[PDB]
Amino acid sequence: EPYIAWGYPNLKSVNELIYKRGYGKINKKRIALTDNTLIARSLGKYNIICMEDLIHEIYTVGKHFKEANNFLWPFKLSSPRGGMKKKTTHFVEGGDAGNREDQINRLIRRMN
Amino acid sequence: VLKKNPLKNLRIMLKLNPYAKTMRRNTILRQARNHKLRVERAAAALAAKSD
Amino acid sequence: KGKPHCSRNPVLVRGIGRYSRSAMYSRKALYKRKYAALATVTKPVGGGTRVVKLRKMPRYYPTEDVPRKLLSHGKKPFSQHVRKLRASITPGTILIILTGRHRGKRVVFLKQLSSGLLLVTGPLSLNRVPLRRTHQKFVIATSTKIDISGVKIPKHLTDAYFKKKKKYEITEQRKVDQKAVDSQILPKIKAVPQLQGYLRSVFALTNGVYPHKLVF
Amino acid sequence: IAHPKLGRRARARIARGLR
Amino acid sequence: SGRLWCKAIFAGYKRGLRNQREHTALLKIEGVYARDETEFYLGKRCAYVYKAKNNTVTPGGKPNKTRVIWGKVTRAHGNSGMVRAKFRSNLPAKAIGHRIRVMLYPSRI
RNA sequence: CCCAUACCCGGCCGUCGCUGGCAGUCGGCAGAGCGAGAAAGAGAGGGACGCUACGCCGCGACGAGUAGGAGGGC
RNA sequence: CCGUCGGGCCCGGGGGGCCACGCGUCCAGCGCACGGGGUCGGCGGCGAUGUCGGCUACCCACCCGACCCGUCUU
RNA sequence: GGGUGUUACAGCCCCGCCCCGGCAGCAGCAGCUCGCCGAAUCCCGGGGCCGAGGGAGCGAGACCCGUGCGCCGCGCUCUC
Repeated sequence: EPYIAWGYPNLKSVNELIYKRGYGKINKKRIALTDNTLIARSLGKYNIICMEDLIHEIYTVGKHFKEANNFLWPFKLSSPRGGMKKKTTHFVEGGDAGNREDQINRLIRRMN
Repeated sequence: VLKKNPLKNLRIMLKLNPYAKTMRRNTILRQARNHKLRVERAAAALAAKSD
Repeated sequence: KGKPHCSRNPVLVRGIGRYSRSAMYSRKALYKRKYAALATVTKPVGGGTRVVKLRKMPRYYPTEDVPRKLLSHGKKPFSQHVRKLRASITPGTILIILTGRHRGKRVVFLKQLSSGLLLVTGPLSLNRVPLRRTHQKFVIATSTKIDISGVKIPKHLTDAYFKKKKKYEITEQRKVDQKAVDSQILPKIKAVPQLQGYLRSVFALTNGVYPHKLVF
Repeated sequence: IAHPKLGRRARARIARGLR
Repeated sequence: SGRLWCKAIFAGYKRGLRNQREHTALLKIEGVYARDETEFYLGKRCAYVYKAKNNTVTPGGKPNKTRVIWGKVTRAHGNSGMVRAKFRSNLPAKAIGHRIRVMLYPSRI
């Protein structure tokens, strides 16, 4: 809890993250998703053959989320444009760590 | 391959999500439709403030 | 055979057509049209005849050569570029030159040239500037205008007509085109009070004058 | 139709659609 | 036959408190004292004009003793009037507090 | 609103990994492909560069350092 | 019985948009380009005895940084 | 200024009936009285830095040797 700042993402929040910062872990190599034949080559055994499928699996958590979510490389977000409130304390007491339930969508728009 | 942004770069998105063409072919005819209907109601209000 | 009809759907947004590819099929009447699928040259000579070959092999090879490069797409040569313009700079505006030897002068805009350079021409009898090209970047567009919508600008003047040649002498070709266009603008600028007196002035910045603070 | 090993006979109906 | 540039004082480099980055120059232009007034000056070509001992060839003129360092205004700095500039050569420190010109010709008007 | 050698983006160096790729320069004894989402067959009744293979090439990720250890030094 | 811009390729029956276009039988070439990383098939000046270029290497000036190395030692 | 009290020659607040009275409009260009957002989102402009890489093939193909704007991807015209 002191180290993370998590919440519940929005539908738009998933789209921006997969399109702008989506990188697939193809053969233990971080590879950008500039073509659908990079997903369907590896995630084809789960009917995921496009990006809209991959978003549909992530956003609406399905029974193939684990293979889908482990396929995406961890997102290398940028520094938060606009500045945090306080990195140390919890979000409830003015800070930024902890479960900022729906406000995590605002945090993405700036960091992404 | 130089990764281009599908949000900024239109045809990169259509290489990944071909339905985005008609997604953006709509939501523009619609916005040019509601902007039309807005103007007519704003015009018809000036005919009620005179009579 | 058939005359090429212009494209049916207008461009709604750059890249996106106004009609879908289904309505397009019902628009070109495509439903009712299912189409079902050197070098040797013989020249006689005075014997026999010898057969020449076009483009004989090179006679020299460099010790090494550069490899051919990859192929890009979006790059166009300068002559094929799209030429923009500030919306404020309409035919009739009064400009202010900022870089050339005629800087500070309140010069008069006429038309756009095919290279994007402005055909600006302050009256030579007022500003001492001839028919002159000028890049639209180095120009302040003043909010004053004259109706030059009836002025007859020549057609033979172009980006080749003002191109430098290679001791500069005024050709008589310049002088006849000069007084021809000044004979149409000079009545149309003396129809406004003090306007010819305005152009004779030179633009400058005095103390307390800030360009961002003022507006044109 | 989008299957290689068992959609061959299927998409031959489209091939006559251009014809 | 008049001035065709705005007066601007070269305040200092883009510094922290114990580090200065000499590839960026803080400019103080006269009259502008807010960020919302700097929108006019973004992109304008600036120039630090000095003069030295030896002669230098001049574009369209005789060899004088004056030399310039061309630059440009990159982005608005601070919250009041200041602005960052970037020159083709990092400005010499003996120009601190001296007048550098910002012209008008890359104008967006 | 200010800025760290932190984070994002781009360049370059190097290391590490893919125990990655390349002998296919197969030419009038010729016919120019193996980027292809899907266990397997383009199967028979006159033409640049290259490949000191201990060479060359492509991708990713990574880079503090005393004592100490090893590797390479055209 | 009521409610739902409900769900059923919006069940079935009486002006705007559809990646909808063969009959029959049974239960293909030309072009444009947000497209696998910059090009111009765009230009302008000054140049034979005082000018041009020389990151670096000589001197000086300035802003910022910056305590003297080896060693034992928490 | 003070006293009185209930609209009086001002107003305020509450209840019911007035079709939730009716009418605009609507998280308002009265550009700021107070929200959260975009598959319920698209357009357009400006400034700054960068351009790394360099033989991607197309077509006549065995009935012929060309051409180097070529893959993917979007849709343009013609063969009505």
